[PDB]
Formats: sequence, C-alpha cells, structure tokens
Amino acid sequence: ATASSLNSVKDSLQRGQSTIDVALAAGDTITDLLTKMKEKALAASDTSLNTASF
Amino acid sequence: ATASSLNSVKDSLQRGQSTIDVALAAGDTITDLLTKMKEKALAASDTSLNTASF
Repeated sequence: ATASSLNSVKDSLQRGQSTIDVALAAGDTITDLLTKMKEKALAASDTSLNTASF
Repeated sequence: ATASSLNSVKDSLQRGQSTIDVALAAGDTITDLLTKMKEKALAASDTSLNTASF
C-alpha cells in the first residue's frame, strides 16, 4: 500500500517542476524587460537630450 | 546587464562629442570675427583718417 501510495508523491513533485518551469519562463522575460528598463533610464538620465527625445 | 547597459553610455559620450564639435565649428567663425574686429579697431585708432573713413 505504501509503494502504491508513492506514485501521487512522484506526480506532485513533477507537477511542481512544471510550475517552476513556467515561473522561470516568465522570469526570463522579466529580466530582459528590467535590463531594457535600466538601459532606457541611463539614456534618460542625460541632461543633453532635447525634451522630445526624453 | 551591466555589459548591455553601456551602449547608452557610448551613445551619450558620442552625442556630447558631436555637440562639442558643433561648438568648435561655431568658435572657428567667432575667432575670425574677433580678428577682423581687432583689425578694424586698430585701423580706427589712427587720427589721420577723415570723418567718412572713421
């Protein structure tokens, strides 16, 4: 009964792996988005820009 | 992230170099104008000229 019962534990562990996979797949986008954020913030830090570019 | 962020620094230094280039292009005119100014003043300093030349 215990050895048969372990199968749901296995399925839960790999369902959790799938959920963490989806989370990391979104974080790969969030990181690039923050990188473009910091790049545009560096570009907007300049006082030399005319107002339209800012 | 720190590597990709430097493109904005490159664009900023390049924009500043272009602005200093435009300022020097104006100064090349400004200095020749000051030189012709000093020549006209040295010509006007002399008393021998009649009123029309002054």
